[PDB]
Amino acid sequence: QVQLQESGGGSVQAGGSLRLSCSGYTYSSNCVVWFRQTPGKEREVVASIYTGDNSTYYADSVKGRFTISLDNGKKTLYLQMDSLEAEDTARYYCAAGAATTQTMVACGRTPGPYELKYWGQGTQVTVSS
Ligand SMILES: *[C@@H]1O[C@H](CO[C@@H]2O[C@@H](C)[C@@H](O)[C@@H](O)[C@@H]2O)[C@@H](O)[C@H](O)[C@H]1NC(C)=O
Repeated sequence: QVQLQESGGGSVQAGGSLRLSCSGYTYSSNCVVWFRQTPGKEREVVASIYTGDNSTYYADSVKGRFTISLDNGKKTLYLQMDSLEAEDTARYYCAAGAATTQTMVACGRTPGPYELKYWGQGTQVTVSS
């Protein structure tokens, strides 16, 4: 069995950049998603990638401001955050596996359902300004 692990958080001045790293996914083909937990607010999908065809879904707010990348062996997924804004301040979560078929179709394409079998605790980002 496996549990996802995250790293790369902290406090950074606006206009800065910072790399978020998720590790643990054994899947050659499955869905990996990064959420954001704005404190005392709702969960928001940041981005998703389907390892099978490397299809990428990027949330419109972070569009062109964030990048999602996978190391060789597809053993680690990085979310490189650029041009950080105070709104992005939150705790960021990584998760993978797709329980619902209709999450599976939407991964890398639409916001969709995005329901996920395995989750990790994640790390906190504070955008100083
Ligand atoms: C999927 O991509 C694999 C390599 O990842 C690519 O390069 C890294 C540096 C990241 O930028 C990542 O986002 C890129 O997709 C390939 O080894 C693999 O063959 C690709 N598979 C398919 C089906 O395209």
